[PDB]
Amino acid sequence: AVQKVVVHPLVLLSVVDHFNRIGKVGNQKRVVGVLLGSWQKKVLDVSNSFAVPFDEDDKDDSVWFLDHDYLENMYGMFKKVNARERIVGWYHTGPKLHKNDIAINELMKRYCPNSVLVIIDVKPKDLGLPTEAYISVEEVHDDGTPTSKTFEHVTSEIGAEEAEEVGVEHLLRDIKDTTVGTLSQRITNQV
Amino acid sequence: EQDGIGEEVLKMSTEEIIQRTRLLDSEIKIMKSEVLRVTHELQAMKDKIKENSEKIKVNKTLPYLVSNVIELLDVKCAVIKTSTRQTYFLPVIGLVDAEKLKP
Amino acid sequence: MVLESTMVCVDNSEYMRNGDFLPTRLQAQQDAVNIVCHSKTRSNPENNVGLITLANDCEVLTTLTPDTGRILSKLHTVQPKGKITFCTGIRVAHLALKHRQGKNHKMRIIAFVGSPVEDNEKDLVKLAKRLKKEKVNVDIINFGEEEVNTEKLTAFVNTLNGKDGTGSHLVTVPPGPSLADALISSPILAG
Amino acid sequence: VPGFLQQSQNSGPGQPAVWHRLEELYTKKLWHQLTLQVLDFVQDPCFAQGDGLIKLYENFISEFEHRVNPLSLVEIILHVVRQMTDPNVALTFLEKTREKVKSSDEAVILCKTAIGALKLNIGDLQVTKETIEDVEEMLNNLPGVTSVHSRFYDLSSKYYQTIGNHASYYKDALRFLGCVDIKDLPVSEQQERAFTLGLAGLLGEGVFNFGELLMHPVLESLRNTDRQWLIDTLYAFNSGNVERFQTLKTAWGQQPDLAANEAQLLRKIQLLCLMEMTF
Amino acid sequence: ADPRDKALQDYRKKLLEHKEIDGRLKELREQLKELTKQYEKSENDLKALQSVGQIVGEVLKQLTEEKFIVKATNGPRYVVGCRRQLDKSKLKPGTRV
Amino acid sequence: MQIFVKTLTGKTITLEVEPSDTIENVKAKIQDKEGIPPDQQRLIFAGKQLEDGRTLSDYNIQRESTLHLVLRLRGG
Amino acid sequence: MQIFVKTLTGKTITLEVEPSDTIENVKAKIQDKEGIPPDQQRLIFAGKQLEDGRTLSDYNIQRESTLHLVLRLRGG
Amino acid sequence: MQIFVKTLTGKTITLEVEPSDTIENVKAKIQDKEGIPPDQQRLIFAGKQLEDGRTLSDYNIQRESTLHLVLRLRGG
Repeated sequence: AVQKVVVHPLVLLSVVDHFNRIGKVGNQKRVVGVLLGSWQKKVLDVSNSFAVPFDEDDKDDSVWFLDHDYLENMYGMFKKVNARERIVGWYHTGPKLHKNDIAINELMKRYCPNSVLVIIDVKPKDLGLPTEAYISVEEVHDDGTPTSKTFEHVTSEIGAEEAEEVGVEHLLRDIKDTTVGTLSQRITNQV
Repeated sequence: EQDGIGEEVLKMSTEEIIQRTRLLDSEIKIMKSEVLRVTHELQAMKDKIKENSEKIKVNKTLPYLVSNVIELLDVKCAVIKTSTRQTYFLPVIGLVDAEKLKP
Repeated sequence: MVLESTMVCVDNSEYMRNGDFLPTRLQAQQDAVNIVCHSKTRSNPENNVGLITLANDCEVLTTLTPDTGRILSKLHTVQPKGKITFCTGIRVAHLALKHRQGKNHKMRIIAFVGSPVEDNEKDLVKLAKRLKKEKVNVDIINFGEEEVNTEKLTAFVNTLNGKDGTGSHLVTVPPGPSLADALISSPILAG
Repeated sequence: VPGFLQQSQNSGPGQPAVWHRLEELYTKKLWHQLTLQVLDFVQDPCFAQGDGLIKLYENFISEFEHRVNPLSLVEIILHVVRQMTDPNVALTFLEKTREKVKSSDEAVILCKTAIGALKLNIGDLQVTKETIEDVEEMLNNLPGVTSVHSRFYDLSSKYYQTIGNHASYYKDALRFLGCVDIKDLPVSEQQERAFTLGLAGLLGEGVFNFGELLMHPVLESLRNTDRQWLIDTLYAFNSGNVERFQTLKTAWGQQPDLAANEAQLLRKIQLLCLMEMTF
Repeated sequence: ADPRDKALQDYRKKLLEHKEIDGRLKELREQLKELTKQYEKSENDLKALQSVGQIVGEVLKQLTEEKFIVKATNGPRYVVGCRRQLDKSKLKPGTRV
Repeated sequence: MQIFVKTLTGKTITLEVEPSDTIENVKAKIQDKEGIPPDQQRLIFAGKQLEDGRTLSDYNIQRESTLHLVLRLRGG
Repeated sequence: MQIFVKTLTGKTITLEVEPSDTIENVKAKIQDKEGIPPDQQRLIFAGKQLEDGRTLSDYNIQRESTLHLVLRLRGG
Repeated sequence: MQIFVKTLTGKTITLEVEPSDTIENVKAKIQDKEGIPPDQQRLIFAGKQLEDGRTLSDYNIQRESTLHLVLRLRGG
């Protein structure tokens, strides 16, 4: 079980890169990849990711094609460079959960028993946070109807670390806002 | 044994039949499945062993610094003074058996 | 000599439990797969093969690779409990062909049809025309139930290639002693 | 052996056909079709007293066709076993078939349910309970809904039919319904299952709901004719109106339990009327 | 010759082969387990390889709720903070750190 | 649907295509009659940079349009 | 018992073995007497190729059988 | 015998050799054509690092073979 996930900026930026570049291979609505990370205690920290070739069909949810061998090879190379990260889960984009997703989950749950799914919404929206995190569990469902497998939400937050925030703060220097604000920042918040 | 051979396998042919069934099924299933499975498991783990050993070979470069462990603690951790006259804690000993080390 | 990538597409439906052939249908299919994959490898050292299973939905149990031994090692432990489904198997085979590394390679799908099949011709013809426009070769082996589906397959292969098309073979066999002996001559003929 | 069918066709229907066709399937070695057809033929309403001989033929085929889907073998064996009436030899036979069939464990669950079912008929606490608990663990670790679930829940409902556990029975019967197909059962069976469920809930220790129950289709359907006072009183609780001149009628209708436990039912409806009036 | 004698003899031969393959399986299993223990030793070494070492010193006085004055064995003294979840109550003057 | 490709050498070449096609198909036709490797082809339309992964209709290309081919000289 | 190992180089070698021997043992004897290690080589019998998990008696190999040796990996 | 040497920058360089040639001779050819010291070149074929003691008749190379070159990069 998990009580919260902490996501670093680097993964967010790499996901934007993936979504922009994919046009080089063939038009698709969404993209998919692995998340690497680590466990402290019931809190999960994500810190890297990489692409994986994926294909889909727009109507039939019985048809799709991930790829085992690319995944295993790339994880081998990444492990040869560094050893403290391990497989933790996966991500896809697109704004709404697709029926298909559980069928993917029960695949790569084999590579990590506690596979957690993070949805990152690459194109903007005004109201709030960009990402969502979900975990898969069966249920009693009712007084009496068939048990099944679905996701439940888990609370999500965006983290930072030393020498990742410095680059961010440098990139964001041109546009800045008051640290505390004097009735010009608190009043906006209420709106 | 002689009791089963005589009173059953000879006289009660159905017991020979059940012997045949059990022997055939168990023999073929276990031999094929376990021999194939274990042989490929062994090959894979041998190769991964080889890669890890290659990784450890490089880091053992020649230049070393003579040092003496002053104290040892379990929480596996050691306090070293080194002949440059420096003192360092460390939380993990590394490429030697922590049970083999002693003050 | 031609550079092409080949997918073998094999059945583990429940009918394979039976035993008209000498040991069982499975073992026969194993020997057939062995012979064909060795043929397609030996004919050209850079080509590659992959393996797909149709029963109870399509499992892409090996991504396209030039290594042959993995295919054999993986092919075992197919315990026949599935029911057939033809169309989704073909669709996912096309989908996986869409992502060759060496996009100079030609496109081939080889399928073993060892079971009765239920389908509507109005779907099959449309799949056929899709592969027409996409220029995909198809090769089929019957063995078992000629009466049930011989006409459907005749129509499929006929529409898919013709009008001086290649004449992609459609093999059929009596319940003779061996698969290999018939399979040898007509579909495969290296050089 | 191979003459067994030609001479045996004199028993039951299909004399030139089903026996000859069985021989044809046997000689073709199309093991699958043969298994289908034997399972089908056992269903025939003929008394099928020739259990031992046809079982001898079953052993002859299975002696190496047993690579077949074992579950079908288990269920046809169950259809054979129900024929005979000596319990003890039946138990030995079941233990033998359980020890031989051991790969697909759902067959093991099914067999265990049959063993417990036969055992309960003569004495329950010692064996049955323990076999229910011995089976529930394995059932959990199965991915799908499967098929054995119905039978198992039927067993556990019968075991909890020792009336004092009303409430527990109330849940498990529902689980059974949560596993059968669209109700396509004998109408009398359906309506009497719904009747017993109604009563078992109505006395139940822990149950206050009476909202969801009224929607379950079997109850709303199979009692819109005769014995509607039960639906009437079930609504009476749902609304919470205290006046129940109807349980007096139920006393004559259902003297068992509902005539003795009247005080408890009165107390339930009493406190149940608060949750309405405050709402 | 006789069905019972042929069945007996082939039964004994088949059982002999049964025990032979069982021996093969047992020795394979044991050797594999030993290899797994070698593997886990190698992996423990690989993850240990990334440690860093640390300076040993002593806390002088405490200065403010988050600032401490500390001194190395033979280096200069320093002004430093104290880590998350570190139970500062233990940080009596003179303690080893 | 004919389309005119212009090179830096001054040559204009006319290719007949259909609106269903995709840029990699056009580059394959170039490799056909130009012989320059498709990886060594870069295509600009009205200042935009075309992708090998997409359809002609994604760029609203109409009949008889001009596309410019540019080579890559990093191999110097 | 003798087996003709033929390589694609036209070399013929006589091997005396017993049918109970597993493939790994036959490869071991090959390595011992030839020098060629077992991993760089594969064996074929009328298209049937062998594996450690199968005995020599499986596949129906007989006395004086012809075997094809095909090397694997690049040059040493 | 004509061969192709690729590199990480996309540079491609044809070269003519004979299978009697030893590897260090090839590195000498690279040096004289490009202008790079023999120490700094490292050579890869099919995923194996090549070695000086061997001819191209060893490693069973054929013409039109794609080799890769990588630099001895260092820092300090």
